[PDB]
Amino acid sequence: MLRKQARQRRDYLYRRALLLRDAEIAEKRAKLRAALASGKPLDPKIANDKELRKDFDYDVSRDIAKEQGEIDIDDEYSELSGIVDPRVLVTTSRDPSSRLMAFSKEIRLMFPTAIRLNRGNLILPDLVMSAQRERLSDIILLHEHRGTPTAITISHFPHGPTLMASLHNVVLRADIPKSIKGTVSESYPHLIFEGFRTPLGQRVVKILKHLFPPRDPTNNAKSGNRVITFVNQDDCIEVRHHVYVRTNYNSVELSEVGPRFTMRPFSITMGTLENKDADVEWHLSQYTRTGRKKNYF
Amino acid sequence: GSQLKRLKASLREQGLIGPQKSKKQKRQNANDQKAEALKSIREQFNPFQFKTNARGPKFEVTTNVIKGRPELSRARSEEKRRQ
Amino acid sequence: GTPWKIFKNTAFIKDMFNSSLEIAKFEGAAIRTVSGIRGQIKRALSKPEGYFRATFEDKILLSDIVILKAWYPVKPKQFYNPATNLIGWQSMRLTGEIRRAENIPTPQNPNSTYRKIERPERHFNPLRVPKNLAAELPFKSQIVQT
Amino acid sequence: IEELIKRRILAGEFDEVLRRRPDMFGNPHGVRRGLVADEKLRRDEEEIKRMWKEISAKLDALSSWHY
Amino acid sequence: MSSLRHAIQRRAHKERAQPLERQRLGILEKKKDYRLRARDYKKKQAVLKSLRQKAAERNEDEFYFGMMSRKGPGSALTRGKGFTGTVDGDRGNKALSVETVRLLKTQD
Amino acid sequence: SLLPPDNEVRRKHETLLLDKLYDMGILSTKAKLSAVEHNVTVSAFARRRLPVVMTRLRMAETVQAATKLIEQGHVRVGVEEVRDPAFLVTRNMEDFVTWTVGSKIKQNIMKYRDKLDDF
RNA sequence: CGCAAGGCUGAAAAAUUGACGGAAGGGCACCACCAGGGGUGGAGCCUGCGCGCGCGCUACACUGACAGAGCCAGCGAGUACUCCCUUGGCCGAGAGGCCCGGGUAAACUCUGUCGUGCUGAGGAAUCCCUAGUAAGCGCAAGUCAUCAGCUUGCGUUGAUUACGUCCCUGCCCUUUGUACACACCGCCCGUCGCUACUACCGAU
Repeated sequence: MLRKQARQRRDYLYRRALLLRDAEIAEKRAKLRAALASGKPLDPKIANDKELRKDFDYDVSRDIAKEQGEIDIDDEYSELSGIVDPRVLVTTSRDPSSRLMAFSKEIRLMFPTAIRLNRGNLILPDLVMSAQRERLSDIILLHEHRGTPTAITISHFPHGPTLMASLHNVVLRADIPKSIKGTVSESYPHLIFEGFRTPLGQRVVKILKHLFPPRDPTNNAKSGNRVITFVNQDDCIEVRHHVYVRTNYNSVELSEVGPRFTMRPFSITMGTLENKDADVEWHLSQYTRTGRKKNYF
Repeated sequence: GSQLKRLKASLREQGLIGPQKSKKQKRQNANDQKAEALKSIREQFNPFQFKTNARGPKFEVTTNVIKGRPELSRARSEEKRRQ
Repeated sequence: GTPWKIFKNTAFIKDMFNSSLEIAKFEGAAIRTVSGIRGQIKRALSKPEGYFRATFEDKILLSDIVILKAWYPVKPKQFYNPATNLIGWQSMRLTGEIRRAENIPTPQNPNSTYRKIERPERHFNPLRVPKNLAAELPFKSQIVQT
Repeated sequence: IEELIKRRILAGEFDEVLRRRPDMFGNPHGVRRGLVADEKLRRDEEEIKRMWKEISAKLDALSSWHY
Repeated sequence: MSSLRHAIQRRAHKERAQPLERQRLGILEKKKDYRLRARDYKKKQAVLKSLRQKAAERNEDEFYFGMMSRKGPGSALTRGKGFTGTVDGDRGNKALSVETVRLLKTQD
Repeated sequence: SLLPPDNEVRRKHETLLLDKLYDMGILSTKAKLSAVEHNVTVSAFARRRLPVVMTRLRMAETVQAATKLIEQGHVRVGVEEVRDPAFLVTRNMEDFVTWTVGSKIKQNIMKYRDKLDDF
């Protein structure tokens, strides 16, 4: 099986490089299709590239289908997007403290298809092996400072990306009294996102919203009573977990039930949790001259 | 009880969410408060506005719960840091 | 300052501050080595009073010196002679004349004077592959060491 | 953030990935499984359908029924 | 330009040195020495990363014929204390037959 | 390619053809009918045959050595041995083409890595 | 450059598809029952958060002390790593370097000497936990965010008790759909909205 996962990872990276080359070509093919239906004159290299003419007559249809959005991009999520329910486990670091254990239980309650596993003495390659063995969608680590969490590592499987993010301003579920809080309602939640426009922001939105089960589309606009919000300002994505009831047609009442984070992503690696040598995709560029002026996501 | 169910129970007691009453029911009500009630409901059902201890007091002493507003305190200290 | 203990990235710096108060004033600061490595003063240390933790780009060396480049405001002095030459006036002497008058030598630092450095040709150690990796890699790239 | 949640919930636009039917490709209308010129173009489409049946048979048999 | 500056513009800036109260620790690392260190360490990390990729993507069922004519690295268990992951290389000395040893010993 | 570009059966059979060929490992991508037009190749089928795919998987040193081996009957794929050197390994069986059970080749590999388990 | 760019004005709906429930029946949950375990909460240290609160760390004796003997790990290699600051003295015109003083495991096993002796294991409450899990033990590293009052790895020793149940506490879902054979089941319930029509009541 591990042979199969290695083979698929290598073939996916090779198809990525092939898509890079073919997109460098198909930037030039699309000018030919647009100049055809319009009549505006085009560049002579485009007009006299004969191999481009043969290949264009072959492969018109995929560009048009991409324009109509009928087809999806070669991605780690478009294979199993909304067909299966992506189950996810949360663990702590090696020696968990009691507050980190309660916090992991809080976010295991936040994701409705999550299970929590104790680390104990569980070597991290055996963790990745067991996850790929039981077909888990995603894995989550947590690192405490002293009873307060500081880092998540959202890792997708079998070979997807990881997002390593630092946490601040966290308030745990397990500090308010049980007379005021209660058992959190486990329902399939809606998700709202705000501020993401770049391709990197879209990548983060995808690898975040592919941790939640897909919702039934027949009456999703009206039913459902629990929403999870991710807003970003100056690339520190802040997340709350609300549960709401709609007292009218023109007013709603909120009630904050989950933890609050302002997680700031400091790495996204194209390669899973065990692969420290995986090719990075974005990391928090500090110690440069303008790494604090530039705003990603 | 859960947060959602307790909130719905409190609003049905407050009459803000109940079934669509008839004109006869509106007459009965106009024959026979909610502001302070609703402010208490929002204060009690958004409990992360203020830092609270779960254990309660360590030693019970009887004589005659919020323990600080971190958002309000941060806004006030930031205004002082401004000025 | 001067490095005290040097890990792969983070390094503790000793002879730069006198107290955790001063460090907590200069928290989040843009420290810099002589070699060109930027870095950041991050958090005061506790057990020796005055030392701190800095996160650098790459591994700094025990021979390095950490500097912090701040800008101190200077204001001139408000002296004003009028040069009433026809009446008589006191002319303030200069630095060299003051020193030649009251017999004080000009200050100099032997740390400061320019000298020539002797750089030996920097040779590095060879590659040192760990035992388990060198045992586990396939037959095509197994190292052969007699 | 509370106001943005209120705006979204009222004018409901959630970014939830919606459960797509698993066989939208081979079954576009999703019929129930129980009790129930353009001529030149249709002829060409029938020709390609026959060609694809034949070539898929050849390709499966060449792959030795691992497909 | 290059004729629009004086010789005092062109005058080189001197390089400071390690303070004399700290000369024992070695030479003061300036920018050029730092670049030497960065190139060396990045090169070694590059080769180590390529070896890690190779050891990960090793097929466990390979079969050359050097595997019939060499002595593989084994494990710590089999090789004992003198165990480096490298395969032992042939020093060129060999086992000598008795006749040739008689001839060499007659010459000796 | 000769159908009009907007035709539903053209799109469905294009995706079907590309998926079938990529799963059978002839092509390298699954997005270019042009790659079907001048990339599908008897050389591609030949390199998807068994001895060359085990050469790429480094079972043997050369393709001649691989053919000699699997004619001697050392190489199973899945659970059944294969004696024909023309078996076409697809991209799901490339992860399963291994040696046979009591092979002298398997013993020699184990003896090289000094992990020969005689049980 | 032009349009945008002229104030009956002065802060706090849709519905033939809608609103809210009730009764029954299921399923799930160490935020539930059940059996046990372990924390925190007692004393001291301190990061943190708002004098207080938790999180870790240390100490508190039968599970003892002392002395011998034997026997076990894994991840770790950047011409790189050092805990101080000083009394003296050597060689130093001067800046320094020397020399001497002061402030690859834990464990475990076996064998003996001695005998409980300020030399006392944590209330109410509340939280967590079901197999290489709890817990004990040390070694390494310090990886652009966080972390030395610590963080993350890695190995070692490794149990008790459930592994059923919806009875309590909750959460979800059925009472519409989504598939056809055998086989079974047999019109769940309330208060209103909206719509069509019918006539009625009283002002203009």
